[PDB]
Amino acid sequence: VFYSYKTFFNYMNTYHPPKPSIVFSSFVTKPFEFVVFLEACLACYQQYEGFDEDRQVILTTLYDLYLNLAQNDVPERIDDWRSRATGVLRESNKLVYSAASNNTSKRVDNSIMLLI
Amino acid sequence: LKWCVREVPKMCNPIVYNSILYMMITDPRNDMILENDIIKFMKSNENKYDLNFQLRLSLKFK
Repeated sequence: VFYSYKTFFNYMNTYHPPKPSIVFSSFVTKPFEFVVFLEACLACYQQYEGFDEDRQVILTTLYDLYLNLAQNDVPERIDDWRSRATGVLRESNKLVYSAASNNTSKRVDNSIMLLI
Repeated sequence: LKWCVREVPKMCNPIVYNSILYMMITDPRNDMILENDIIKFMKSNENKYDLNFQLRLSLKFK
């Protein structure tokens, strides 16, 4: 039972992919397993500029999962996960302040992040 | 908020709709009339709310 995507990636080691949220509903139960997959997808989409607005959706989903996480998880790892979401909050700056230069792009307001 | 949304639907943003949906689904109490009103509001103003976020909120709130 991996608690991080890095450990699973280490153990394990064409065309435009569809929206990662298309099959997100299939992981309603057991979010711990889907957390690693979401983290890996976000890391993969981080490079090559992430097309457009895909990184914002990935970050919003990760932040929502992290907020849901550690709510009633193991007390020993509660502090760590809550710390990890802080990095996402830092990424929120990269998703708000550094989201785009605003020269031509309309960007994406993180209002859902504020509500969460 | 509802009066502003109804009067100025042309001048609005999806953030307002999401906030209204969250406020309606907060549900400090439980009532069938409130559920019917929420369903009617969603049907009238569909295609403007985050499906995944709304589904997650509904599942969490039971």
